[PDB]
Parts: sequence; structure tokens; C-alpha cells
Amino acid sequence: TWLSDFPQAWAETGGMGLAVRQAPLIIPLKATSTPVSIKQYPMSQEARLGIKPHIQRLLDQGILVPCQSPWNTPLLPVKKPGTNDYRPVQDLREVNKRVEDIHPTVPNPYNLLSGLPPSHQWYTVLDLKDAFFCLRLHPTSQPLFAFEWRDPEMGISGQLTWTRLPQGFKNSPTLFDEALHRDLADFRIQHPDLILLQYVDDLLLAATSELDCQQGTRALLQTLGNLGYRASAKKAQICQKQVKYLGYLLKEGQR
Amino acid sequence: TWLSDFPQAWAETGGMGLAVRQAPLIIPLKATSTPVSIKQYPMSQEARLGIKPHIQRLLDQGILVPCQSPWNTPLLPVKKPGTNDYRPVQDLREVNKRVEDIHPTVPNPYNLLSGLPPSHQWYTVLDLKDAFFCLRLHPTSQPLFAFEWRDPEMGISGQLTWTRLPQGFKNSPTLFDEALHRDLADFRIQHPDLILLQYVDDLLLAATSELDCQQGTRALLQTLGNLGYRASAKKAQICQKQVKYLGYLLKEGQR
DNA sequence: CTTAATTC
DNA sequence: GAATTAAG
DNA sequence: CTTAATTC
DNA sequence: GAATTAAG
Ligand SMILES: Cn1cc(NC(=O)c2cc(NC(=O)CNC(=N)N)cn2C)cc1C(=O)NCCC(=N)N
Ligand SMILES: Cn1cc(NC(=O)c2cc(NC(=O)CNC(=N)N)cn2C)cc1C(=O)NCCC(=N)N
Repeated sequence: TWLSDFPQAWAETGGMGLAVRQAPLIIPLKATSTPVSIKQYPMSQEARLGIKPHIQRLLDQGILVPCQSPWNTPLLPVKKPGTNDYRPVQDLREVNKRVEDIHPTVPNPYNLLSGLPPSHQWYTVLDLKDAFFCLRLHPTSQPLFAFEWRDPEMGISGQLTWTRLPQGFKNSPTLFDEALHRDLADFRIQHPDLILLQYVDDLLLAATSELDCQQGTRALLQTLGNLGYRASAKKAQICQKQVKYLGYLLKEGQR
Repeated sequence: TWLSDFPQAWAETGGMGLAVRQAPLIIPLKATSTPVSIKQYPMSQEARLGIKPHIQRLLDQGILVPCQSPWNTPLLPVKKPGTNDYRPVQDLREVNKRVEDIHPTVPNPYNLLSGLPPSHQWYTVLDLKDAFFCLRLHPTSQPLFAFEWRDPEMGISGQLTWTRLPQGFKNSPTLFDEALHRDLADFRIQHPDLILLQYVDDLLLAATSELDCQQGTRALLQTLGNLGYRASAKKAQICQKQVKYLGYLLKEGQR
């Protein structure tokens, strides 16, 4: 039972993650940047009610906190399908434009897979849940991502902001990838015979045999949980000779 | 008096031209071409009355003649300005597409003028009137350019066609330029010290002195008239140190 | 909603 | 230019 | 008028 | 795609 053996490693049973070994991130602004405060376009009650549960959960989790900031960006009413299903989506484009660029270090899937040797055909694929949220944001950089929030009655003071790396921020993917690489460096050293591919929050572990993959997967899950990351048990593909990774179906050494 | 000295050379007094030394032109068709007969779109009476005088003049001049041809292209109602002023314009595009291409030998004005030496600053500019019409078309090629014509009453039988190189034909400019070059070859040989630039029907004669330009112009006018070409006396610029040629103003060796 | 490149 | 698409 | 590339 | 331009 992979589930009961690693309670801390799975998002379903280990609680929200927090990368304890990573220092809170400081987000450098471009040399000429000054705060921008964009007005929140009026949100319908339907949208507000749909978003409310998520905001409260994030507040309870400490991922969102009240604040007064010179920065402010819009929250928009999203619902891809059309019937119900709401989720808060922040338009951080004006913030992104004022943040210093960093080199794009995440490899494209095609090149990443070129590092998969035919000798290793036993795989385990894991995707980390709420990955960006596991990385803390330094208090100095938190004001940057503020947005407005309120309830027709006893609504929050005014603004709320993120204490963790947020969705919609241009550097989140790269910063997360680099952080996890730092945290998994030792694991790679302790398991020289295993192949570990990282694409932001999507991991592929490859071994030469089922046994090696089993032992390697136990070690990786143990390490991820200890570091504060959380993998999706529901979507995990453990020790299979056929797996779906980054849109590809890895089979018979193909793809 | 340049006018009375060369009666035959000027269009105003020498009658319609005819290049007597040039064999009637045969127009080769592409290897897969077959005749195309395009219907004449109904012409308003206003247009017909405006065009009629020109058709009659051309018929009287023998430039247009009755015919029965498998080829037929449209005549359109033209009048650039808007009030009156009509002229027959034939849409020969479907004929052009079926005629074999020839190398474009007419130089562009820019390069043509590069052959004008600073040593020759006395000029004479002449433009030949109804130049294309001076070149006969071989009877075998005449049917190619047929079009319909008629009068609400005793109108012409049906079709009319050209016995001379027509306007709107893709190769007329090049064929005329080459023909005149053949006819003026001897003149160039007899006058080595003169510079003669030809751009289809626009000629520029350049000499080192007023006297040389005067003598050269007399010889050129005499030669052109004898060959059957006709220059516009109204637009002629004779022995001037400043002239307008091909859109350029030639002055102080400039342009 | 807003900012914007794609198509037509 | 206006409609269609994309994405924060 | 018809055929067509340019712009918007 | 529709209006604007060009040219036989
Ligand atoms: C890939 N892509 C195709 C499109 N749009 C289309 O393909 C497209 C545009 C149209 N437009 C019309 O039909 C216009 N009709 C009309 N004016 N009568 C029809 N289609 C199928 C937009 C984008 C796109 O990426 N847009 C977002 C660019 C960005 N802001 N980064
Ligand atoms: C050089 N040139 C410019 C144009 N047209 C334009 O410049 C032009 C096109 C438009 N179009 C519009 O305004 C369209 N408006 C709209 N659909 N609401 C405005 N202008 C100024 C056409 C040609 C041209 O050469 N056409 C003939 C090509 C040929 N058939 N050989």
C-alpha cells in the first residue's frame, strides 16, 4: 500500500505543503518600476459567491493574508465550462511587466525526454499538488501581488495578498523548478542508478527493474514528504512499464 | 523653322506614320494556347457615341479592319476625368496570357540615363506620336486582337481588328523599342559624336555644342520621317541646355 | 474584464 | 477594421 | 466592366 | 471579408 506507507508524501493525507528548506523568495523589480494599482472591476454576486469558498480556504491555510499595498491587480470571474465551477484568477500582467526577467531554465519536454535511456524502462510518474504554494514568498515581496476582496457585509478589510509563490506570475514555473532541483540534488546523488526527470511539478522516475523502481519510488516519496512537497495519490502511476508523462505515452522505449 | 524644314518628320504635317523598313510582326503564341472569345459587355449609348469617332478614324486610316475571328476581347468605356472625353480601351489580358513571353529589353530610365556623359549638355527631346501604330502586324497575327463593334442601325458587320501593333498588348513596348533600335542603328553609326537615348517612343539626343545638336537634330528628324515615324512638334524640345525627359529635368549635368 | 495577436 | 481566439 | 493586389 | 486602388 503506497498510500498508507507514505502519509506525509501524499496531498490526500499529508496536508498542504510547505518547502521548509527553501528560503522565502525575494522578487527583484526592474530598475525603473514603481507600484501600479489597478482598479478591481465590479464582480457580480454570482462570481463572488463562487470565489468566496476558495478565498476562505486560502485564508485559513495562511496562503492569503490581509494587507495594505500600493500594488493592486484585478481578480476575474472564471469558469471555463459555463455552468458553475468558479476559481479565482488574478491578472498579474502589469506586475509581470515590472518584475526583472530571469533566464528560462526549464527545459522543453522534447529535450527533457532525450535524457531517458532505453536501459531504464520501469517508471513512476508523480505530479506535485499546489506546487507553487509550497514556496514561501519573502514578506518584502508579498505586497507585490495584492488584490481587493470584500463581502456586501462584513467583508475583509480591503486587500489580500499571497504569502506563497502565486499562480499567474511569470517566474513561478522557473522559480519552482529551480527550487525543487535544489531540494532533490541529494536524492540524485544517493540514487546514481535512477533517472529523474523534472518539469516544474511533473516528475518521472525511471529504473532498470521493477524492484529498483519500487525502492526508488519509496525513497523519492519519503524525501518529497520530508521536504514539504505533496504528490497526488489519485493521479500517481507507480512502477509501470507504460506511463503517460508530459502528453506522451512512454511505451516500449518509444517517445 | 524646324516645323517647315521637316514636314514629313512631324505628326502635325506628315500624316499617320508607318515604319516602311520593318517587316509586319508575327506574334508567337504559347505552345498550349487556343483562341478565347470573351463576350462584349453591353455598352451604353453614351459610351458608344464617345468611341465612334475614334473607330471611324482608325477604320479610315486602315488601322482597324473588319474581320471574323475565333478570338475576341472586351472594349471598355473609359474617361479618366468624368465629363465626356472617351477613348476605346481594349482589355487584352486574356490574349496576353496566351502569347509567348519575350525578354524585357527596354532599360529602366535610371540605367538609360547613366549613359548620358557630362561632355554632352546640349539636348533635343522628341516623343513619337502613335508609335505602336507605325508597326504593321502580319495578317496571320491580326485575328488575335479582334473585338466587337456595331451601331444600333447600320453598324459594322461584327468584329474589327488591328493591322498595327495595338495598345494594351504586353509586348508592344518592347517590340517597338527593338524595332526603332534596328531603324536607328545606321544613324548612330553616321553620328558617332552624338548620344542617342531611346525609351520606347521617347528620344533624347545629346551633343557637345549647340551647333552639333542643331545638325544632329536635323539629321534625326530627316531620318525619322524617311523611316515612317512621326514626332510631336507641339511637345518637341529642340537644342536646349535644359529639358524634361522621362520625368527628370536635365540641368547642369544633373539627373 | 482586459490586453492582443490571428484571421477575414 | 471587425470577428475570432488566447491567456492573466 | 473585370481581374486583383492592398489595406483595414 | 469588405473597401480602396490599379490597370487592360
Ligand atoms: C492562434 N489564434 C487564432 C486566432 N483567430 C482565428 O484563427 C480566427 C480569426 C477569425 N476572424 C474572423 O472570422 C473575422 N471576421 C470578420 N471580421 N468578419 C476567424 N478565426 C478562425 C486568434 C489566435 C490567438 O492566438 N489569439 C491570441 C493572441 C494573443 N493576444 N497573444
Ligand atoms: C497600391 N495599392 C493600394 C491599394 N489600396 C489601399 O491602399 C487601400 C485599401 C483600403 N481599404 C479599406 O479602407 C477597407 N476598409 C474596410 N473593409 N472597411 C484603404 N486604402 C488606402 C490598392 C493598391 C493596388 O495596387 N491595387 C491593384 C493591385 C492589382 N490588382 N495589380
